[PDB]
Amino acid sequence: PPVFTTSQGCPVSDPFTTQRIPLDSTGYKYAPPIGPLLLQDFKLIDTLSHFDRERIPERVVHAKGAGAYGVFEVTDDITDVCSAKFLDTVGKKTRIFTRFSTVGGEKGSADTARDPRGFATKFYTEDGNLDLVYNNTPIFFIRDPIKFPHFIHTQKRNPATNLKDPNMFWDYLTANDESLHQVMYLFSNRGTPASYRTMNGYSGHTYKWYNSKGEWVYVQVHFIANQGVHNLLDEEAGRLAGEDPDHSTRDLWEAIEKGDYPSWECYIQTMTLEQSKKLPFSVFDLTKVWPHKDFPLRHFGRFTLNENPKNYYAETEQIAFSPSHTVPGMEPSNDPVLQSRLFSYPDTHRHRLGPNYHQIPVNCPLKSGSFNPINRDGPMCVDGNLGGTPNYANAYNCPIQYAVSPDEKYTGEVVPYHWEHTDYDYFQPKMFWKVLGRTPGEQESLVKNVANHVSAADEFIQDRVYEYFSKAEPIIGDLIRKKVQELKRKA
Amino acid sequence: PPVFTTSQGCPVSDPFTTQRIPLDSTGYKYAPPIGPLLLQDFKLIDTLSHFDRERIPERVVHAKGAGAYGVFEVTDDITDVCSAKFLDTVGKKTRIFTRFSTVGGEKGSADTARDPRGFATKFYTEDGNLDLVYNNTPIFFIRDPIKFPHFIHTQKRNPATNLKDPNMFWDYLTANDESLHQVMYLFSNRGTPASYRTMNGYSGHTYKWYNSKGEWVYVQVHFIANQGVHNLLDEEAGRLAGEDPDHSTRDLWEAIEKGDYPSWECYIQTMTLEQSKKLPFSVFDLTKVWPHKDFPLRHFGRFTLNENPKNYYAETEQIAFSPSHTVPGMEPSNDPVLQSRLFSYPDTHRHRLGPNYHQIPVNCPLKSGSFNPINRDGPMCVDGNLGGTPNYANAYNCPIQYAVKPDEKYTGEVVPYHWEHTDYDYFQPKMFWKVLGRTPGEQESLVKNVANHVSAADEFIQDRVYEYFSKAEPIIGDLIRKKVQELKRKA
Amino acid sequence: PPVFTTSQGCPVSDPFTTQRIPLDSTGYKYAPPIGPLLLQDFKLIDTLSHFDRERIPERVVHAKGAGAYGVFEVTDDITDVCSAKFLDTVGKKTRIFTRFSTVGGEKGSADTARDPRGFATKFYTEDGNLDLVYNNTPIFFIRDPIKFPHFIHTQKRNPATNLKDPNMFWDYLTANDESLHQVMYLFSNRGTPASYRTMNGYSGHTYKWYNSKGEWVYVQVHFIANQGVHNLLDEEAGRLAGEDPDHSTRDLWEAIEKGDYPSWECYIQTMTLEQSKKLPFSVFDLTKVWPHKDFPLRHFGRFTLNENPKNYYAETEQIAFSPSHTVPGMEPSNDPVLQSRLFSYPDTHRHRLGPNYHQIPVNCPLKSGSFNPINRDGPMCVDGNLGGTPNYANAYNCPIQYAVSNKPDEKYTGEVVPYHWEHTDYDYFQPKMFWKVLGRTPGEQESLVKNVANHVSAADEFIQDRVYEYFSKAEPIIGDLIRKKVQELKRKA
Amino acid sequence: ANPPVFTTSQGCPVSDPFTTQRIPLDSTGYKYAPPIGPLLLQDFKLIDTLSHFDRERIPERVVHAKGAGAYGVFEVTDDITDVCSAKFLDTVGKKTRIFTRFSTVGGEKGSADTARDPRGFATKFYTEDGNLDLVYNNTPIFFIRDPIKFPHFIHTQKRNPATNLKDPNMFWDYLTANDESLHQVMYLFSNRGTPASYRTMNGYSGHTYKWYNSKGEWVYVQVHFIANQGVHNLLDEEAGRLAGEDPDHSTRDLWEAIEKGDYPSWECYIQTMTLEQSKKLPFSVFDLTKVWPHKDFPLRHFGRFTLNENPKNYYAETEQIAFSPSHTVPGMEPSNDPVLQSRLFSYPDTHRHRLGPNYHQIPVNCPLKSGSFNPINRDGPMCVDGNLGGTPNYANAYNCPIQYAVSDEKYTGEVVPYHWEHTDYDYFQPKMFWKVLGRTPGEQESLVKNVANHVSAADEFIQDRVYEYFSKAEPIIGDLIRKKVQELKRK
Ligand code: HEM
Repeated sequence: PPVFTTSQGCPVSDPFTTQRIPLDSTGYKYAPPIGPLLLQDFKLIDTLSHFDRERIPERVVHAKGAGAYGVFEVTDDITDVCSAKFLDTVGKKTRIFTRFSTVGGEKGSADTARDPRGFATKFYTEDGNLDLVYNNTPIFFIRDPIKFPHFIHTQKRNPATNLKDPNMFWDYLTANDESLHQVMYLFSNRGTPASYRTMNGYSGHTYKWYNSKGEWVYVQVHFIANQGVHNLLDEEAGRLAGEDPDHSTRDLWEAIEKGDYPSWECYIQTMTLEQSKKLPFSVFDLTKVWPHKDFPLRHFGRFTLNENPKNYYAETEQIAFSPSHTVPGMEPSNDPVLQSRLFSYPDTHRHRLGPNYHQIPVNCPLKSGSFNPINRDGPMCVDGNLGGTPNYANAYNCPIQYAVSPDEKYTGEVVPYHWEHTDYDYFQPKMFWKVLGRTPGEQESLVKNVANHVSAADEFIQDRVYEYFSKAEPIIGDLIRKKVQELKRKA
Repeated sequence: PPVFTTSQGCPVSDPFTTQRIPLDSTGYKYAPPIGPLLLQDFKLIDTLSHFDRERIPERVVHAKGAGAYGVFEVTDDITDVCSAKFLDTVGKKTRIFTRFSTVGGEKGSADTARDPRGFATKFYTEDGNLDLVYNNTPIFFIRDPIKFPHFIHTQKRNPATNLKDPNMFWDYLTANDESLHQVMYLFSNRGTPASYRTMNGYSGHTYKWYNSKGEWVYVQVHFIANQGVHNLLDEEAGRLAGEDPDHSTRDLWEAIEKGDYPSWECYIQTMTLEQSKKLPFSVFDLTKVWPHKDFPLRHFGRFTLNENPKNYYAETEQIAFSPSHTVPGMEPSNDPVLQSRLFSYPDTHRHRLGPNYHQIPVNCPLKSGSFNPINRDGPMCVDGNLGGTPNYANAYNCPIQYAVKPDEKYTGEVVPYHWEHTDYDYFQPKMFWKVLGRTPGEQESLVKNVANHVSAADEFIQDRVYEYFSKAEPIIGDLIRKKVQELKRKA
Repeated sequence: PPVFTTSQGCPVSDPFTTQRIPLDSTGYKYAPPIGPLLLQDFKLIDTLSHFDRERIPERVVHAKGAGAYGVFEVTDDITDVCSAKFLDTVGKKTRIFTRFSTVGGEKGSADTARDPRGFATKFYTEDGNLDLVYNNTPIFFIRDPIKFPHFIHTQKRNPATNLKDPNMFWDYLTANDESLHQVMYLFSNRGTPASYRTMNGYSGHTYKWYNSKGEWVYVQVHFIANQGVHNLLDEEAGRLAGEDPDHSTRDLWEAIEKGDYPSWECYIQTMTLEQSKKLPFSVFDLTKVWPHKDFPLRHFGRFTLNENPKNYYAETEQIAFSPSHTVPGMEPSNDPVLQSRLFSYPDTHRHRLGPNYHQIPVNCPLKSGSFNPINRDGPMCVDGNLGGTPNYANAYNCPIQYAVSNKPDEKYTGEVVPYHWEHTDYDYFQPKMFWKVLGRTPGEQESLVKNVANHVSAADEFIQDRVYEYFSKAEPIIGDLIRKKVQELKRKA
Repeated sequence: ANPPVFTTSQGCPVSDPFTTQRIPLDSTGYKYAPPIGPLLLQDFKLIDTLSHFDRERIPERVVHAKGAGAYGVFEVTDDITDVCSAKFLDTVGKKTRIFTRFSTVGGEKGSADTARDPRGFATKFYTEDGNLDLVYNNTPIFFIRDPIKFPHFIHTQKRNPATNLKDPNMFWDYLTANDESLHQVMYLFSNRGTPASYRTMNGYSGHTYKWYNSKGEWVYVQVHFIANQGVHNLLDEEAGRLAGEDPDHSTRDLWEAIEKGDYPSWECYIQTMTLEQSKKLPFSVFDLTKVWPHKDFPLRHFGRFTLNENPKNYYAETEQIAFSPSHTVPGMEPSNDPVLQSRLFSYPDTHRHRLGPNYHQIPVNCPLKSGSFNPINRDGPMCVDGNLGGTPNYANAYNCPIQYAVSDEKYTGEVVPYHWEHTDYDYFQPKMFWKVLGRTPGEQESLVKNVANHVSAADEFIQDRVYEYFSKAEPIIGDLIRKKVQELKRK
């Protein structure tokens, strides 16, 4: 056994006693020793005041989540595409942490609420930590970075009531066409995954990979579930929201405690700069996919999730990912949404966790060290602050090693831009309508789902939603209208 | 009509554009102007970095809640008991704010979860802000202050899984007998109110009120709903949690907008020092009630809630109550739980909100000013910091006016105490069993509710639970074991 | 009379009393009522716990400073150069706040320390707050943004000792040539001004100003003290440093309380894009000035400082400036140092003061309001959070106005390039000229030598040697004169 | 790997410490054409290093902001187990690792080491029974004996709320209105207010504490640490010149002495006093303005300590170290000294703000020699210690056996508000102090010289009050200060 102590190592005799000077007991039928509590009762203050400070801000988005440790293995040679050390040589293994999450829901909300799902993985490489911060859909609601807070605002609560507002929700989406593609995924049954074990991961954005000769290619990354894609119907997700809000969390934890380790197979699509020039859409458009016919998937690795964390708060809660955490061989593209993400994530980490959040164990570059003599001091500096090491570069008395050193071309002035709609923007949602209804029940599900949601909205706004979905296939607005009034008929 | 600006007031022409230098477009079939985002895009960084910082910590407890403004009225003369200015003269109106809450649930959790409910009221008087930080039960789970974090921890999530753990839950309560009284409430249908409009508020603790002669008396405050006490059945509460996790929030906001303003009538129980000496229990025991036959309720006022906040975060989320915020005429008793609360609430405020949280509007002493020249500086000092006023008392150049009988008596040494069980502790739980089953279904409900929750616990711990309830009435344990078996049979 | 209360408005009878239960007095020749302090003593805990939290971090740089309110007046029509609202019409007056500062010293350090001086002024205009964050020199130590923390670190304290380290100090400067120009200023007597009233302000950087047709010109801004430029000698500065560390602060506060209000006349230098293409140096180089011969100053305004703050902490300490706080008519240039500043200052403010620091009175846009429905919540939200105004643009139930929206601008060609400014022979030319400019005044040149010599005599020999080489890059005699005087200083031990 | 590789905070290798990414302006037409353009959001190296620079600073301590530290060894040299059961005092020859911080009081971070102030003398002992802080001053007494006066006192010692200048009016207005300061002020104005170095001053517990022997018999104590380097002071003039020449003089003195191996050391003594002996005294053991006379209570030698090791990083160790008088071990308790009593609360409270909620996880602050085990205290910001993984967060958890280490004054009356009231004896000891100086030539004139220079900047009316005040100790003093006040006014 060990000895129960205060935060400073002073042993404690009883966990439950507090100091008091008792009232005089003369006259009392019942006289337990009661009196005012004392400032000197250190055990009391020291435990209370720590209790008082247990909480940190939840993430602005993706607040609700579960995570696990595991292993990534390189299974094919792709060194002709990508020079990254963790991909160096076949059969090489890298430790990973993956956090799954919903989007809008706050910390106590339901695992089975309707949302995209977050799929973020930290790779502890010899070249630093690489964060693959992916969603469970290959596309997204926006392609203008600054629209994010607007969008996310209308996904959450009314500033006054603190209730979800169907009016906001649809006012935003219908006013911004480009959201159509992702909204259709959201209201399809894909919006309601059974478990994290049964969903895919997609980079969404295009990134840029470099081989060791300095030749680069556009890439899109797919992680595909060896457990297969299974989804829930609205009724079922709804019931589970009430019976078990932590369903997915529980699912993933138990799977792992049993030995039923879920795993994913990892592919990429690649494309050259010349190839990109001939497309009807931009590689920088987060609302688009690369058709599988024209750009096939190339296998490169897999990963398996096999180890639960030891304490949830310390690891799952405090872990911090950013797309700007990358390694040599992988750069980000000019996808403007991704570009802004490069700044946000570290910025928000500094607020949610604190200036030195990389010093928290899960966030440490465990496989490679770090040596950054220029970043010093700041709150809660626990890593030794490099002792006496000089804090500027080329110090006479500290020799440091630096690593060995066509691309895209730019023309024009500095220009303000908001992505402008063209005809092709409706084409990909059109095809997705066709992709559903290659399965019985899928099209009818979308309609029934969009309809239950939209029926609480005011009429003038329901109308705009019909118009909106009809931009994909005219039948959809009609079918949704037809279902909305069936629901109103009942009561 | 307003003009859309930066945080610094500079006007903005388009809310959606961001600055880039575009890629050369020779050869592209589709050529939108895309390029890397720039540091100089102030509108971009300004709105993102703020977005990155929207969240503050949720309250360690009572995180999930709803609030409203109202009016309190003095309806009878109680100046013989209490000298407080806001009870001065009959007919006197005081503006209030009330926040209702559940206890253990985090911010996205369900309104209709089984819990006590918080009932906290801020009174803006001529003598300062008075916080009556009440529960919807006249008792509580604990009477030793330092047990609170232990208790609350077992009420929440497992350190490793982040799941609720029925093992913890019952392992704590059964190990700590004194919880039995409150747990019987919690598992009665009273653990599940229909709305906040249909519940009572109770001071729980005993306070001390003083009249203008300096004569004091122990008090217990009752707030009784003019809307009557209505509860939900477990089946319903579980459904509501799934269909509408914001049921109680919506209920309150809608009532008020409709003009169905809820109200409560206010009563006190009073008791002299002499009287207290003759009781089989302590006035300082939070697990005890004052029987109504022995100490009758005296009406003194009513309050009505009639005004929704304008911004939920700014008012309802940022408001800070503390039992140590009192006025002349009301002091705290030696109730050691209450004692410890006097420290915690301001302590936690300084962490949740910030050192100067009393400068946030809802938290201001609106009716009376403040003038506290010793309290200066600190982060986010927004109230002017008293300009040039000297910052010590009896400064030569700053003249200040200050405000213009037998009390309790103490003897002995400083003594460490943990409240020790006596036979009477089980007596009041016994009576509550008799109080239930004066209504058909109440008793069977308690058993049903305790059995459903406990069936997921391991056998050895189910066993302790039976023991535990039987300490109130022997049939109860046996009835729970009966239903536990029945439920296990089906599965 | 006002009534002494707690933070919560409860009246307090005695400022000095604390609650206790007394020890039994029996047997005591002296028995004052003493006992353990109580948790329920709210007056105690409330005032102590606030006292516990009085401090916030100091600025990473320019920590030590003094501020005042004033008035800016447009005195000439420059609407042909700049469309900014506060420069609209002749005679227009704008409320300002200026904060003067030293660079490297911490909060307790001396006002008469050798350092550049900061000169930051916040203008409350009808189109938002404009910060003109200037120094007292038209140039600076660096022209590569990311070098700043390196440079600053070496100006400050050794990671182990917490002492200044003359080895670091010179190690950095000497390894980075471009600092020579500004280092010469620093060690001439201009690194030691007499007061803040007797120094000039310069934009340092090149900015871009736009008239209402959309025609833009590169600018450099000059604030010239009507009280003239007066400097101290080393020995005087050092003595004052021991006698009155707050010399400059006192001086400014007293001048204004007398009515001896200090003032500055404002000029600009302008230059067209076409003119810039012909120069031997870059408009984007913070280590260069624009010769007065070729680009003459144009007078446009004046400001006077005439009002002390009411509470120093609340106003001088908490005020936050940022070069990215600008108004229509004025944009930053591609000066990479300036560029990085655009990000830094608001970033640091969020740390030093907090997420919602603009809500602090001095930092508010007082003359124009603000309406930014996208920015909500965050810690210490005190401005009402816009009540129930929808928090997204083009909300169906919230009608909004935007400001009314061209000519040839700068043009860009190439790939994304990593660049660290590379030395050319012209970099030494302007330091060479500054040696000639000193020595048109007796004693100026010999001062720089003495000042560099006394500082560098605590450095190890091997590093002293690099310093002579360094100054000798401007004019050879300077190393030799410094080596000579360092050796004659060593002579005594 | 040696030489170390230069990386970002996340471990990614960097090629050049000084480069930043841009897209260059077109160079056609330029006589000089370096590649200049707008900086980019994607430049991680830039944002990463700037944003951390932006956050280097934390609040300085409210008082004692200017300091220097070193590590050393304390040795038990005598048997005092009849007085104190403290483990680190257990057996003769036992060595304990300590860290000591020396500081001035009111000065801020950039201020002079040789300013006139008391000097702090704080030492952390890492014992097997937890961390012990002996938070001492270089004088055996202090300015106040009423706790809540501290902020008033400290405010007037510092800067004017409007000017930010020191205000001699304030300074003395406070001191003269509060008589009990006279004793300490004499110390302060004697040459002892200006030590030559930290090596050449003593440390004194100031307060009375209570030590327990293993039988549980206690005794009041006072601790003295006496410099083996002797007590050497400076003259005001010297103190003022050094202030300009070398504001870091004491820091440099300490560092250099240690680096040379001229380790400074202190011998440790205690005075003891029984409860009964305390009853017969003309003053209280609880009065910090009082010393125990050496004739009646002789010093008993018990140990020594030596400071032999400079810190590796100043910020990480010296700056972030946190001491509190409430950090104690078994065998040592605090007394009822009300100033000490309030200090028990203050120091932890301030720590949580200066450093943060989990400051005890910072290395220098860890109980290094004893572990800790406090399963109740979890989560909270920058939680870096592993948060005890899966260990239950409540006591007497069915699934986690814990061990609890196994183990006077009397009180009578009501709760009473007290401000200590002046009696005739208060002036007596300052009177003795005047006699103690002037046993050495130049000491009495000095005090006079020093008080005069400081006071000659105050307004006349307040100078008068200062004369009266010193005269309360000995009438000549007032008149001698008035005398040298003019000798100065006439030079
Ligand atoms: C009511 C009276 C006092 C109060 C409320 C008080 C409070 C404080 C506070 C808030 C700090 C800053 C600590 C930190 O920021 O980590 C501090 C530091 C300090 N105090 Fe006091 N103090 C009082 C009197 C005293 C006395 C009587 C002594 C001498 C016995 C003393 C010695 C020190 C020392 C040496 C430090 C700095 C320790 C370090 O370097 O961390 N103080 N005190």
